[PDB]
Amino acid sequence: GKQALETVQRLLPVLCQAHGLTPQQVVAIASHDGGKQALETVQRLLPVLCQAHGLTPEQVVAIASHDGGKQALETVQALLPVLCQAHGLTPEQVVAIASNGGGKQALETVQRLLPVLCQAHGLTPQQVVAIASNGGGKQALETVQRLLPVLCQAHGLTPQQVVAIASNGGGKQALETVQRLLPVLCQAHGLTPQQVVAIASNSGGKQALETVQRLLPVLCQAHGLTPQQVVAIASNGGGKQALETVQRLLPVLCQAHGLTPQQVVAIASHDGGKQALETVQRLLPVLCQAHGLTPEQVVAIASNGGGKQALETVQRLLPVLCQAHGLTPEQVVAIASHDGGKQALETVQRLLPVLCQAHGLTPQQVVAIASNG
Repeated sequence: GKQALETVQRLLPVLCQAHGLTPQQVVAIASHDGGKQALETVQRLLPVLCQAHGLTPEQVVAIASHDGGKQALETVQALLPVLCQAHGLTPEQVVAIASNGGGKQALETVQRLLPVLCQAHGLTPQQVVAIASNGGGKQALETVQRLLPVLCQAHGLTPQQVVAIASNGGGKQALETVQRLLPVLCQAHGLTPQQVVAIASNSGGKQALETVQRLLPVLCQAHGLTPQQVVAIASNGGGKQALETVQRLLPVLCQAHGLTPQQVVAIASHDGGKQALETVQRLLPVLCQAHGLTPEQVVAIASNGGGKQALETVQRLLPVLCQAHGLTPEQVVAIASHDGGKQALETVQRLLPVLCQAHGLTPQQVVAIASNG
């Protein structure tokens, strides 16, 4: 406490000078139970681990920066060489296992269960690394060991599926939630195991599956959409929120913008679907009123990866493109309406005035070229 502060005064200067730490990195380390010893340990181990296994000081800091920093660093030192050699791990992988807290125990557990899990269930070191590399990897590994056989017999899940469920924030929780909710989602709600797996396989599988559980009957009966569609929405990162915003925005968009739920689904069914859907609400009126677009075209634009950014740049570029190069909004829409329409519109802006001046190409020709994958 008082000694943790004195030690920071003592070591801050030399750790920043001699190893390139920042005061912030130093504070991150001191700001845990037993910050004094944590700091002293970084000081004496950092050069060693850098020289013996090529750990950057950034990697060392990331290990020290959680409760039990001293114990986790010591354990990396004792175990990195053997883990790397015995199971083919990179130092990088060993650093990921250690840098979430309960580092010491996470590494030791990986040491214990790795050959086991790999032989019993046909797992890969890389898979057991992934399962261990988030907050709760020790618990997560035991739960995989425990539930792996349960889920693969009861519900026909594969190890790859189990691994995918256990490898994000909260592996233990996600696995147990799949175990509890799988039968229910399928038999009461008309899902398949594969779909339950897809929803679960993301940062926040637990809440995602829970949100799906509650919004499924509402969204299906009220807006006529199917489970396949609900799963498609929920099966991307940020799925829960995506579904949640579909529920509040579907009605508004359908009634006020004459969108159909089929389209709303398409918008939401990609990464950034939540922000894409949101952006559609914000920009659709301006696009229709000032830039010559129909809601239908607005949908087509939003209905790809990064629809939000694509709409935003259609709004940005359409005026220039029409005024200065004689494009129609139709033409703009045709360019923006493909995977990477955004950058495709950006390069159309760049090249148009140079191609239609040296090769008398017509704007129509450029458009024809740019309107593809």
